[PDB]
Amino acid sequence: VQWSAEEKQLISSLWGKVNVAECGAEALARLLIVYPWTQRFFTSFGNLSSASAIIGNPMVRAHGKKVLTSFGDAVKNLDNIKNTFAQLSELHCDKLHVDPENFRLLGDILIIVLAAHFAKEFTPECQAAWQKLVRVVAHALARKYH
Amino acid sequence: VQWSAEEKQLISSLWGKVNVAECGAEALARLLIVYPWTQRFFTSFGNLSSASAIIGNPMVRAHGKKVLTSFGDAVKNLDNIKNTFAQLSELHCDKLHVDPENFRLLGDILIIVLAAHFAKEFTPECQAAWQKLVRVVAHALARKYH
Amino acid sequence: VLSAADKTNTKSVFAKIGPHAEEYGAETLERLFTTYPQTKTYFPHFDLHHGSAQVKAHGKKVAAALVEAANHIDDISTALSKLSDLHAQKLRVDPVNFKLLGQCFLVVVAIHHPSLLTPEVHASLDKFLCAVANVLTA
Amino acid sequence: VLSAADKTNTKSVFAKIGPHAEEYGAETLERLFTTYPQTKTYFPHFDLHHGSAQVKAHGKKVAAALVEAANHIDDISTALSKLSDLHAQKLRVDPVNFKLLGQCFLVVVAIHHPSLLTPEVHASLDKFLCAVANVLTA
Ligand code: HEM
Ligand code: HEM
Ligand code: HEM
Ligand code: HEM
Repeated sequence: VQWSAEEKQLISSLWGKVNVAECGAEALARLLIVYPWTQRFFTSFGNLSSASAIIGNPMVRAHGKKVLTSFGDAVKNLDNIKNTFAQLSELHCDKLHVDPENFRLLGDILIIVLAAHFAKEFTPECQAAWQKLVRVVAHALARKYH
Repeated sequence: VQWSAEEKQLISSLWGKVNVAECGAEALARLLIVYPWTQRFFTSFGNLSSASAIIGNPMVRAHGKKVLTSFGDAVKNLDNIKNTFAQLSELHCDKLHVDPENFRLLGDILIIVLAAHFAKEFTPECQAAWQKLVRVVAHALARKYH
Repeated sequence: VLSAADKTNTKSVFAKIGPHAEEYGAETLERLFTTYPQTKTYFPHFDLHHGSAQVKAHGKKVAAALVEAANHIDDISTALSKLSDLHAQKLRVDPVNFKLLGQCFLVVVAIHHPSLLTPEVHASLDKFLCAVANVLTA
Repeated sequence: VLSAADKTNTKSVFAKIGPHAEEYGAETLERLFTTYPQTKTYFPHFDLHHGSAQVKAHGKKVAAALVEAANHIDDISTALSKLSDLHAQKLRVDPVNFKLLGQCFLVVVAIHHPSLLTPEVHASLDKFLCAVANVLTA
């Protein structure tokens, strides 16, 4: 992938304004609730027995923060995404056997979380740039599946 | 990507028994018939009005042969797949805008066609090697999206 | 299928966005063509520049189709009768683009209506967009 | 929905393969586990070796459920009741895997009855497999 100057500006600028803990918790709660088969991977987190429980579950919240911190580590180093995610690829693929289609699903959810968070600042160009990012991170994460 | 000796042998052995013209034609005919939105990329091929029209359309047959021949180039250099398909990746992604999901649908159909042509010799393990191959060809072709 | 709760959730989002359907239809396509440029090739007979009368005119129709599906949500196949031949048989729209358009629609709602798409309501609206996709690609 | 052509096509293949449905279910699952090993995680407590008695016993039931759904092609949903909570609620089967299993069933029909699986019949069976899938993930 090749990043334009425009794209890097849109991505870093908005990242700088993200509340990670909030958007992380939103993103993971939504993964589990919009796509409930993904709960299979997170049974160790405790009470997942309703939407309110998923949303109030302290492990979902913590885990969410770490996922979106992970995306920040792409944002910080946009030309070395493949390597930034190499151990994560092994974890998700070689050990967890999370199908890659779920990485796409998480990214789409993150776009919608950001939309809600930023309103009109989340311009079309900005959405374009952030979709490319989640798509490039999804690809880096599927690398050791292949 | 890594190939075991078992896989390498199952691939080069089966390949040297594949009638390319016939299997190629049939694969591409199947793609156009099972997934018909694929027909929109081939309007210059004339009459795709029906399953019969598609199967005996001579542009479909000649182009099928060429598609499968392309796979033959993958078999003849399994370690050089990325580089071997670079030019075809540009065609499909930058000029034609074929969604990469279509590459895996054509992969699935070729396997079904190899299955029909090889009967009980298309053993589960033979299916696994060819699955792995059609997957790496699809990935090599998608390389310009990423 | 769409559960009772799903139909209530989707009717409830459409009640709130309904007065702006037309402007959200437009924005949805603008975002579709910008975020996923490969989708432009379906509209080569449109001027596809920001603020085009064709894009705005078309957005209005797409949002209206969604409003009608939401209004007759018990039977979306029948309500969206005439759009299925067009998308599936004539336009030969790759099924993957339906999620893209749906994804762009939810970004528009989220932008304008924070706290409307709770996780649950998001889940319901996802199932609604999917059932609509399924009708258009059949 | 599945067309009337689709239903006649899927009925014809089941009519032809019915005497062999059991062995073809076993073969399907073996292909699934070999070709797509990540599916083996759903069966942590099965003997999954080539030939295993237990993959055979399970195969027989999978094929039997495909045979019921084909028989009741107009109401597959009620046909396959409490296969759906099993697969969607208890086991949480990722939707993408139904596609993998379908692909392994199609190879199996192709192997044993290649003249039955014309491209049109393959299309009908593909749509049928998606509908069984859509019931079991609901
Ligand atoms: C696509 C972008 C994704 C990113 C960037 C990501 C990131 C991460 C990170 C950073 C960790 C380790 C966190 C830690 O060390 O505490 C992790 C673990 C994990 N991820 Fe992901 N993930 C992604 C997608 C997914 C999806 C779609 C699933 C499943 C649907 C998933 C399931 C898991 C599971 C089960 C763990 C181990 C959690 C535990 O039990 O502690 N990941 N991921
Ligand atoms: C992943 C497996 C595929 C391989 C290995 C492959 C390979 C090839 C080859 C060798 C050509 C010949 C270039 C030429 O001489 O014109 C070609 C062209 C083309 N391919 Fe593919 N292809 C694949 C999948 C697809 C799919 C899934 C589609 C669309 C559904 C597609 C659409 C086309 C089109 C429209 C052309 C241009 C035909 C023309 O007008 O000349 N390809 N591809
Ligand atoms: C998922 C929700 C969608 C809805 C509700 C929808 C609805 C509509 C409606 C109401 C029309 C107007 C019919 C007419 O007056 O001729 C239309 C036409 C059209 N749609 Fe869609 N559509 C959807 C998805 C898509 C997608 C994903 C694409 C392609 C990426 C697409 C491409 C087109 C095109 C090219 C036309 C004809 C435009 C024209 O030339 O007037 N649609 N659709
Ligand atoms: C055509 C699609 C499918 C059909 C018709 C089907 C049918 C069945 C049947 C008949 C049973 C046994 C229920 C019982 O004995 O009471 C079963 C159980 C099961 N299914 Fe499926 N299934 C399908 C797809 C899948 C897929 C794709 C997976 C996983 C990737 C899966 C995973 C399982 C598991 C783990 C069990 C329980 C095994 C056990 O522990 O005994 N199924 N299914």
